[PDB]
Amino acid sequence: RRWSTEQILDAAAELLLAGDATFSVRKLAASLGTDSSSLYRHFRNKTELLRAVADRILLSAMDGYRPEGDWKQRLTAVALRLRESFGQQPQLAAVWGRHGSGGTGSRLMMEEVLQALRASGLPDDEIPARYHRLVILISSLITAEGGQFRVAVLGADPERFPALSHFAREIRPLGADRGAAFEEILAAHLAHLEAAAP
Amino acid sequence: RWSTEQILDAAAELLLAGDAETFSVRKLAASLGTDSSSLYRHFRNKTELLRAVADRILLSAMDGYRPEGDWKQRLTAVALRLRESFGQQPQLAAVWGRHGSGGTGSRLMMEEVLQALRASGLPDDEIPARYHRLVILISSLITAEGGFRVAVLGADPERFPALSHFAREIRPLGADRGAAFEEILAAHLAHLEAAAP
Repeated sequence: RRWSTEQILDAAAELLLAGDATFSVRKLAASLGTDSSSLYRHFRNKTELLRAVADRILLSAMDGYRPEGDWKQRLTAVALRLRESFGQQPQLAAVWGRHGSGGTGSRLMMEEVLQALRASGLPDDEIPARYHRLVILISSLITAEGGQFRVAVLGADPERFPALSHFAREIRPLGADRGAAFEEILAAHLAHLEAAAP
Repeated sequence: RWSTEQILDAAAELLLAGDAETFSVRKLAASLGTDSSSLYRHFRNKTELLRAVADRILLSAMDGYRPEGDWKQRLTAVALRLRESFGQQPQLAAVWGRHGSGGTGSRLMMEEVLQALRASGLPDDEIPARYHRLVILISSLITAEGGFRVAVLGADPERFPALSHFAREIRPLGADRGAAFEEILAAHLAHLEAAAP
């Protein structure tokens, strides 16, 4: 009568959904009918527990993934799946964006990114560095998005700030339109990789 | 009684650096012999105080700025000043990234980024969207950054044949952030150059 680490992590993922933002080791233990001291047989500590749960989110992101389309379509598909999976998991998004994860979810995601980068023709020697920048970009955008007021132009002298005064009515707040910004920034980055590929 | 200016100058001293602990309103309020809620009321709400503090970081980032070089160089110079200024202030970077900062620091930063984007030759109608994407990029990278080794300890070569090959050479996600900031920004500006007429 004891849960696997996998089962514990999956219970935690669900608890972390509906917050807010509530989650503790005590609550997790109680949901499993066990105690906090027993859970820590599974995880060195709470940040190791949270990283391990963030891995489960990668794993589900990759749920039912098939590598269709060209290398750029594949990298875009993975980036979107990751963004969607983290969409309702802001806390885990932060943990992953900071530490990454070292389990099966990370492995499946990494395997596809790396196969896609090989598919592009980029030289192998360069792939780990290309990988590193690509995942830093995707993760950084995902952590920032998940976590009205006075706008900068209001009261600005139009002679001191002509460009700002000219544009500021058309400028969107930094927190608005984040889904489109994600896709456009990602596409820009993949165009850079394509330009670098033979 | 403290005044607005006094409070923000006090917050700027707390930011100004070494030690420069992670800023907190509660620490600022204690230092000022007042209380956090009183400071929030002074500024309307907690968010507007945190934005005003973030604006001082932007004001700092822009201080002494003199444009030189081409529009890409100017955007890069601004990006690097921002990353340096927010270095020890992850919470305030996230406030900026989510809400903007609202004041003279933002005005200075925005004016220079917009001028440089006008200088790229991109059509005037696109400039606000180009701005929004670029500053989302810069702020997101900074927010994620401010807080021998591998990401994964090998991998089953049957299930993960590529990763098994590369595993030793893949660094953990948080390594080498500064270099990555510069390369990623450069790739984005290279896209803007390619799109420009």
